[PDB]
Amino acid sequence: DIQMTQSPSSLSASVGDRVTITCRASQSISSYLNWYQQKPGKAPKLLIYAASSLQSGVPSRFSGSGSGTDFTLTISSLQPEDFATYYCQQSYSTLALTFGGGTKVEIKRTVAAPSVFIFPPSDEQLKSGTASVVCLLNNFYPREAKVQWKVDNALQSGNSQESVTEQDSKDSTYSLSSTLTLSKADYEKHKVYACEVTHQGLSSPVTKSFNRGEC
Amino acid sequence: TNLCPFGEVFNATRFASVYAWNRKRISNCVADYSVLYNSASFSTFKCYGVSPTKLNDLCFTNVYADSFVIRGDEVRQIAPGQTGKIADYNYKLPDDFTGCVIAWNSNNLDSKVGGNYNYLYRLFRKSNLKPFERDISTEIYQAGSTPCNGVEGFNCYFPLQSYGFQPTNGVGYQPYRVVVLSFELLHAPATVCGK
Amino acid sequence: VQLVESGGGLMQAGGSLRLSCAVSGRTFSTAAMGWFRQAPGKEREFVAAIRWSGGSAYYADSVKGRFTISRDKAKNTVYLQMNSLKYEDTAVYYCAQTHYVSYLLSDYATWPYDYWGQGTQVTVS
Amino acid sequence: EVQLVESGGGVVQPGRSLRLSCAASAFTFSSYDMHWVRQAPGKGLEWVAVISYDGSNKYYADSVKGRFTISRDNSKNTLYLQMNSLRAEDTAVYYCAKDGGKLWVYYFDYWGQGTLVTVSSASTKGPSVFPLAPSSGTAALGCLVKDYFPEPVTVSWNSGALTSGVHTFPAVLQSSGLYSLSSVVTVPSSSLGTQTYICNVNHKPSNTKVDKRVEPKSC
Ligand SMILES: *[C@@H]1O[C@H](CO)[C@@H](O)[C@H](O)[C@H]1NC(C)=O
Ligand SMILES: [Cl-]
Ligand SMILES: [Cl-]
Ligand SMILES: [Cl-]
Ligand SMILES: [Cl-]
Ligand SMILES: [Cl-]
Ligand SMILES: [Mg+2]
Repeated sequence: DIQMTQSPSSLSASVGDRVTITCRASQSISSYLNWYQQKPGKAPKLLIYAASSLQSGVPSRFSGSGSGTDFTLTISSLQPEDFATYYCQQSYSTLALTFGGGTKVEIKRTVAAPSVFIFPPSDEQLKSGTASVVCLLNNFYPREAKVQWKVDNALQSGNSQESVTEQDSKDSTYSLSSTLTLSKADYEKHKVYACEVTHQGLSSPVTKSFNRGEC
Repeated sequence: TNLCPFGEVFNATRFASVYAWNRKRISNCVADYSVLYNSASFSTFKCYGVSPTKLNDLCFTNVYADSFVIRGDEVRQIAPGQTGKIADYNYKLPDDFTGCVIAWNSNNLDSKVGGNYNYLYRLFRKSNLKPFERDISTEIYQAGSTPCNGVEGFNCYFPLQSYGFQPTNGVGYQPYRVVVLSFELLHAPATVCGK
Repeated sequence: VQLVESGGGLMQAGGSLRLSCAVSGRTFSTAAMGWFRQAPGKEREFVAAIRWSGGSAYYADSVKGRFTISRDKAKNTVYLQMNSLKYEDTAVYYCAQTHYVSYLLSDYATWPYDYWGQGTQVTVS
Repeated sequence: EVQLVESGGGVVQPGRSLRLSCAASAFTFSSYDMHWVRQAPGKGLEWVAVISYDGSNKYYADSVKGRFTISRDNSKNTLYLQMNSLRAEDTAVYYCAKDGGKLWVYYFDYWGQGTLVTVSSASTKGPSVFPLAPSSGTAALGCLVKDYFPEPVTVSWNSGALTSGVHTFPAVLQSSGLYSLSSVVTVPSSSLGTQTYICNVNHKPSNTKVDKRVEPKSC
C-alpha cells in the first residue's frame, strides 16, 4: 500500500515565523496530495487540496507546493489560531486513501525545568490488592522528557504507562504522570522505588525515590 | 445498442498468460460500467488516478482492457510503483497510471486435478519491462559467463516457467483473473463516454 | 490426446534405427516430449527429452552421443535416432507428452508426464 | 454554511452491530459522493468507505470490507453506515465528509463533528478514587481515579473552588480493559494543615459520585 511519511513529527515555532511542513509519499502521486488541520478535540478542516489549490474560506497565508513524492505546506506568517496538528492525505490511490502521521505545531517558549514528585501507593489501594506508584513531572518544555522507573536499581520497562497534557494555556508547559502498576506480592518483594527523569532543561538526571514503608 | 464489449473481456471463456497479456481496445461505444458495480464477485478492486463513482459521467478518447492470469501473492504487484517477478518481467504499470485494477479468484475455472500448467510467466529477463510492454520472446537466458547459442544447460535457462494451479492450493497460490482498465485523454475526439 | 509409437523392431548390434511418435488432439498444448525405455527385469529409465519451443534436447548419460532426439512442429511428431545399437538397448520404448513448462530443461528427466504411448519393441542382436 | 451531524455512536461488545447516521443540510446532498472517516483515540485518520451520489457504488477499505456497509437515503438527506461484526480495532471517532468533486479523485470538502464508537468486552464499572499524600519550595498532591469504564469521568477540586495549579491527565486504557486517570494540584507547602483538599469525582456512565479526603502522610 501507499504510506505517507510526514516530517518533522512535531516542531516548535513562535507567532509570525515561516512554518513549513514536509509530506513524503512511498511512491509517485501526481498532485493528489491534500492538507488538513485539526484542533484538539475539534473535527478536521480542509486547507489545501491537490498539491497547491487553496480551499475557499482559508486564509491566504497558507500555501502548498511539491509534485511527485516530496510535498510542502507553508504558512508565510504564523497566527495564534494556527496552532494545531496538520495532516497530509494522498488521493492517487483512490480506493485506498491514506493519511500521514501529522505535524503538531506547538508554541515555542523558553526551557522549563520539571518539578518531579513521586507518590507511593495509598494504604486504601493496598487493601484491594493492586499497587500504583505515580511519578509527576510538572510544568516543563518541551514535552520530550524521559521517565525511567528503577526498582532496587533494576531498570523497569513495560510495567507502567504515561499520560501528557496538552500545552498549557497559561505558561505553555506540559505535564506527565507515569503510573507504575503492579500487584501486592510484587510490591513487598522490593524496597527501593525510584523515578529517574531526564529533560533538556536538566543539567543532570534527577531521581526522586522512597523506600517502602518508611516515610 | 452499441454498448462497450466489457462482457467478452470479463466473461471470456479462456484467459492468457501474464507474459503474453491480451489487450482489448475499447472505442466508439457507450461505456456502461454497471457491470462492475453490481457484480460483487470481485476480490480486489483498486483504482488509481480516477474514481469509479465519477467515471460513468466522463468521456475518454480510448479505453484499454488488459487481461491475464496470476496468483494471489502477485495481485498486489499489479499497481504503479510495484516490484517483483510480475511487475518487472511480465506486466508493468507506469507511475502516472490512470485506471482501475480488477481481479477475482478463478480457482474453479483455471485449475485441474493434475495441475493446470497452461498459464506461464517470465522468470528471467536482462532488463525490466517498460510501462505497457509485452515480451513474448523465448530466447535462452544467459545467467553465466558462457554465452548460450540458443541451447540450454549450465547457466542457460528457458525464460518461461509454468504456474502450478491445483484445487488444493493455498489461497495465495490459487489462480486469479485480472482485468486492467486504463483511460487515456488526448487532444482528439472522445469516442468512449459513460452512461 | 493420443500418442502412437512406430519404427521399432529387430536390429543388428552397431546398426541404426529411427523411432517415431505421433501426437493428436490438443497439439498446441505440447511443452516437451520425452522418450523412455524399460527392460522386463529392470525398471523404466529416462532416455531423452526435447522442449517443443526452441528445440533444446537433454539426453541420459547411457545414450549421450549415440542417440539424437528431434521434432517437427508442423507434423507434431518426435523422432529418436538410435545409432550404434548395443545389446543393453533392448527395451520397450515409450514416448511421453507434457504441457508443463519448466525453466530448467533437466527437470524433464524426472518429471511425471501427462500422456504415454503404448510403446514399441526394440531388440538388438 | 454546510452542516453534517453524526449520531448513533455508543459502547458495544465485540461481534455486535451498530448503526451510524449522518444528517446533511444546506447543500444538494444527493449530487455528491459521501465518505466515512474514523480516528482511533490517539491515533491518526483512516478512511473507511465511499458511496456514490446515487447510492449505486459502494467501496470499502481492506480493513472493513465484507464487515461494514454504507448506504444513503437521498429523500431524507442522510448517510448511513451499518457496522456489523465489530472488533476492538474499530474503536474510533467516525466522521462523515462531503467529497467536493472538483478533481478526478476523492478529497474531503467539509467534515462533521463525529460520533464516538467504542468496542470493548467490559461492563460499566465505578471508579476507585485514592489519595496522593504529599510530603516535605512547594508541594503537590492529587487523586488517583483507577479501574473504571467507560469514558469519561469529571474531576474537580474543592467542589470547583480550586482552579489554578490543577492538572487532570488524560486517561490510559490499561490491559484489564478498564481506565486509569490521574489528577493532581500543586499548592504552597505552607498551607498543608489548615486548608482542606477534597477531589470531586463523578462518573455518570456508572452513576458514581465520590469525594475523597487528601491529607499528608503521617509518620
Ligand atoms: C457475465 O456473466 C454473468 C453470469 O455468469 C452475468 O451476470 C454478467 O452480466 C455477464 N457480464 C455482462 C457484461 O453481461
Ligand atoms: Cl481530537
Ligand atoms: Cl491508440
Ligand atoms: Cl547411421
Ligand atoms: Cl437542505
Ligand atoms: Cl437521487
Ligand atoms: Mg496515569
